[PDB]
Amino acid sequence: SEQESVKEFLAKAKEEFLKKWESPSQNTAQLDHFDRIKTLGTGSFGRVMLVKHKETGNHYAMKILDKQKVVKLKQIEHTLNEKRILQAVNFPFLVKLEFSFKDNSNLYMVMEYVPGGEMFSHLRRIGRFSEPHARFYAAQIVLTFEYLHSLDLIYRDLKPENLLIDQQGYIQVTDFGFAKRVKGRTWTLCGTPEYLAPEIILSKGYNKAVDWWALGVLIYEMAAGYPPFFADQPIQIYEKIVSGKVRFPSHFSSDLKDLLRNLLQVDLTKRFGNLKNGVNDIKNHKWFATTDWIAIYQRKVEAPFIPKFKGPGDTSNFDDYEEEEIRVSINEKCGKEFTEF
Amino acid sequence: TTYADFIASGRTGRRSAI
Repeated sequence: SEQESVKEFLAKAKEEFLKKWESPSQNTAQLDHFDRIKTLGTGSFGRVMLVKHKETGNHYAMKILDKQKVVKLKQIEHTLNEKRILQAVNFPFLVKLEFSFKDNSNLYMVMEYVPGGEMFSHLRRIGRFSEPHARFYAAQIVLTFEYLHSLDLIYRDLKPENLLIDQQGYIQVTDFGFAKRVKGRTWTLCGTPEYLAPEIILSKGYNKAVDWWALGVLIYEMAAGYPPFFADQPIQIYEKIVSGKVRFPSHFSSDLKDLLRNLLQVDLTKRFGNLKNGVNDIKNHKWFATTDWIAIYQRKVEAPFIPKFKGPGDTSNFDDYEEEEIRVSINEKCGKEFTEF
Repeated sequence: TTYADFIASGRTGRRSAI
């Protein structure tokens, strides 16, 4: 039976995860093993740099966090979450953490370099994706959330800026800064305005259903070319999110609108992904009837496009950023807070 | 059009977390 095969897959994946979750890797490289090349992108907490490993010549993407800034911004526990989770997961659509380490000043997470750029860039440039193309990407996120949620993990920052396109045209999810292992509910106000579920905005307890809401926002944005709730300032976005009103482009199919209303339910107890049948309400929806879930997992479906590749170390699929010096103090900062990193 | 209203808005670039 197909359903038993999925249960067995997830049970073994949890056994594998828990071993790494309980005994995390630590201190697996050092800064002078790498030459720093160029900044690939930024987030609210730090930057990610293209680096080259001196001995092998391999390129990687290195996230750098300033320990004192993390402390000042009250992100200590979130940063410990990020690294502990990312070193423990293993999934086709999650970026691989290759090394991690810290020094007197900074924390470092060295990932596989995903060269095709952010989905964001491609989506803005082309305007919108066709429904088949949006469906190809969406299916990868559905499987990824099935995996993460089965491990008690909530992701909490889905958006095109965090979905990188690999050389086969498939997604790699990056930025686990808000990911958290939780059984039952949590309360932190975090995420990106356009993607926040109503229960986050309204300061309610919330659960994995916020990721399913965010999937609704993502699919809408991919297929429309703009988000379902947009404005010039966050507060106006929040008013629209909580209203229960959503409007769809005239070109959206019947099945797409039906799926989206089910994911964009303002009452989390009525939201797809959070009903008795869980993820299967999504996987069995008419909009996904042509999706071969195992073929997607195995990366056997033809991709909408292959990013352009001009040799190793090429960053032409990414914007340019102002560069700043990575300084390392002679004195250790915030040692006790980051002991476990 | 809704598209034109989005393209003229202030939130068409990369969006940061709150």
